[PDB]
Amino acid sequence: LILIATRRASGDYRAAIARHLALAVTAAEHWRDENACRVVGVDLAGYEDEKTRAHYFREEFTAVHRCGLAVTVHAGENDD
Amino acid sequence: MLPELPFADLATWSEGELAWLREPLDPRAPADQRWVAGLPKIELHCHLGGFATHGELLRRVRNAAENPGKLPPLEEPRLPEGWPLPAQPIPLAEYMKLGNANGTALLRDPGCLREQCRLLYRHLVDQGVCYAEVRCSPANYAEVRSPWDVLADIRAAFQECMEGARTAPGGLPACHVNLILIATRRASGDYRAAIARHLALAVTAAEHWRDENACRVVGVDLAGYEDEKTRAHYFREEFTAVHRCGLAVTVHAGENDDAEGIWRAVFDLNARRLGHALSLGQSRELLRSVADRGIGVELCPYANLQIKGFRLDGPGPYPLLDYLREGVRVTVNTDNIGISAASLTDNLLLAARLCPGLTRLDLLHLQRHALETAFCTATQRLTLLRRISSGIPRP
Amino acid sequence: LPELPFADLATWSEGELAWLREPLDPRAPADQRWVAGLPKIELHCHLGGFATHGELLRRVRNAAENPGKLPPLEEPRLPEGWPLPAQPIPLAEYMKLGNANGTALLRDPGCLREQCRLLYRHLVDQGVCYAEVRCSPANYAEVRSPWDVLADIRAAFQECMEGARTAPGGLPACHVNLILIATRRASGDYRAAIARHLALAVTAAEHWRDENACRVVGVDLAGYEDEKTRAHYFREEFTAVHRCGLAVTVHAGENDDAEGIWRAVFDLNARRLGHALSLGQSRELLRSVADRGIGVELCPYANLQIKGFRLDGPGPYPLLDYLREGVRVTVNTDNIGISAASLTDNLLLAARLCPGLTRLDLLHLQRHALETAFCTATQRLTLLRRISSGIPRP
Repeated sequence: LILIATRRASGDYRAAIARHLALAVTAAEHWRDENACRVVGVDLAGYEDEKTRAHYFREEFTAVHRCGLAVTVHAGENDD
Repeated sequence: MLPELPFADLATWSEGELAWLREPLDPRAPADQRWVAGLPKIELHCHLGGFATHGELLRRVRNAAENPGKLPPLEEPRLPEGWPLPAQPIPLAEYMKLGNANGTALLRDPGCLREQCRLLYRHLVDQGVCYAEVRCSPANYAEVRSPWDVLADIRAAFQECMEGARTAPGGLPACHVNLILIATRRASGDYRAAIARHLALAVTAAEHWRDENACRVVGVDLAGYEDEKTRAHYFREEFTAVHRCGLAVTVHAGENDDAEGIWRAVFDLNARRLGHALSLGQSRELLRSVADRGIGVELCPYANLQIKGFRLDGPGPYPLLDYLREGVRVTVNTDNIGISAASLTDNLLLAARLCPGLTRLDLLHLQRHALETAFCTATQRLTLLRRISSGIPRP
Repeated sequence: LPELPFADLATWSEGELAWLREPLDPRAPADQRWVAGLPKIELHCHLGGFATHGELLRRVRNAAENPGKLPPLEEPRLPEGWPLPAQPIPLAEYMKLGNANGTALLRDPGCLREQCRLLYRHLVDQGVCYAEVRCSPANYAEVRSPWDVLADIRAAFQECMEGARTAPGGLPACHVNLILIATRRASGDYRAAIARHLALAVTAAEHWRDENACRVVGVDLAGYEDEKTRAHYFREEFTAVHRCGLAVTVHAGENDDAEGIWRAVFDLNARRLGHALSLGQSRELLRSVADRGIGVELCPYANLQIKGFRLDGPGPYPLLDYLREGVRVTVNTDNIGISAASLTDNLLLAARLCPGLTRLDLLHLQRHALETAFCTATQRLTLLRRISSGIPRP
């Protein structure tokens, strides 16, 4: 399994995405059975806000990477 | 005729016992001791790993392990000479060592873990406390089951205790206990990962249990004194995530004071309830801000007496009265019942002795300050206020 | 019978409490006389919007110290039925209204002295016990320094309470404080104004350090939307100011939604919010605010005049909803002159914005101001004893 960021901004990114990250790392730590379905990573999706993006960026990356979960990234409408 | 009082005199009492609250509380004779025991007290600083540390209490939990003999044998680390109210302060590291019998080593099997928190509720209801926030570290208990498994086990056990004793006035709720996840302690070479794992565990748990009135995790308390001292230099981003979702940060200072760090801890981390912030007089402006902006200062007199001398009845004097005089909302708590070998009722009675001058009415303020500093929804806090607005015995 | 906010309320007999738990008719003459004597306290004023028409303006207009350049008397024509207007008016028109004073005649040092001292006498006969009038010295300064303006503003209040407030215990008249409100868009970069505004406030708080005298406490960081991001961009500055003893408030006002509330409550550590009549629709955000204890400032007449709420049955006024969950929300008047309504008018009107407002709710709404006021701990207890003197019955 892999968990995706929630749309329909409510709490914008901080409230919506932190729970998504917190759910993943808790679930990844819940099932260590290598021969069983378990959470293996996340993606970021929801992005493109004001200059506070880096603060959200530096927060989202740090927590997951310290744990060591895999990270994917989706590309929005514009693929600059 | 009546003064302001904490909660409007609970629809008044007679002139006879108005003066009774005025005189200082001397912890002598049954009359004084019996009254506090009947109070509906409230604590906010209690560790689950600091219970049943010695005596028969240890025996009951030890023999209730689901796997009968797997755990290390019986041993009770001897308490120092007159350990309740000792004559010589001891370092914190040794004090933490008095609980090797009951803790990480013992609470490994759900059979004993359920039992350990089984009689905590019995002890709390026996103490007359209505609202408590037992601290726990599920990360310390992880061999085959997840840390989430342990936390779910603890929550279910309290509900079993909470539903078994579904009594007392109101909606018959008896005593309500919440959970505060206290760090990871064991930093086996990877501390930043552990604190990241721990913080996100609460966020998932808090969202998992959003029910109206039942046991649920209400906040975290990072004890950041990391390998590089200040961990908030990197933990500022992590603390922001958990703070936005909900929960309450109740960082406890404890070691080495560092009022300069407290400034950094109180504001940047947006802490809501400081811990053993014993020394604040030398930082006059810091105390005023904490006095003005509502931030609780949890206190544990027995633990402070066991860690610091304080020379009760002739470090300086105990700052509880001074903190109360200035107006900062401070609370009396228990820390570890088993390690300190003292109940909460002992804590309050001993609190007066540490500072000659605590009137019989100040303890009401201590219970008052506990209510506002409690991590609970406002709807239930009013009900807690109503319970406090009664159930207190007129002498 | 059960617990209730103040202490002397429980002293009342059961007959009074029957009059307590019932909805108050604003049109009832007995009710109007009741709240008039009620020792209420208010938070959200604007000083500059004190006098706008009538004898109040002429009182300060002729009180100038050198009238050779005072602008003429083009008193703006207020809309028909201006208290309870026909339909909502834009904020820009609202601010434009009352242009007669502000940066028109307060620039005169003598004229400003009358304007502020006249406001104080408008308070004592209004029953207000404690006030936190908000001033913008940078606006009222062309040749003299802004610090001089704040020096005169503080001194005039002090002298207006040096003798009037004998302070023999229970009668220090009405004790007032000052909140440095951010100045509007001056001709130039607003970043310098914001920096100077905070710099002016910080040194002011440490210049009048006593408690009995009027002192500067508080500063807001709200204005427009480009400046709203600018303040968030320079959020490191807000860290310094509120560590010096200056509690920061935020005037959410327009386009507050959730981000503005989220930013204010956490990034800037705001201890009180301005017009924030949108907390209800986000549910969880309102739940978060209630637990934190952040105060909410709601001034009904301004909220009715600009937003429009069709009182006596834009959605419903959130007053009962706010008091239900428990967010500490208070009543205010915004600026007295523009709304042309005193405190007592606002209190009574709040009862008819929406069906409800029992007397306990009105006292609870009164108490939240005491809880979220920027006074010190000793001052707060002094108020609480003093506030516990409300009119019990006819």
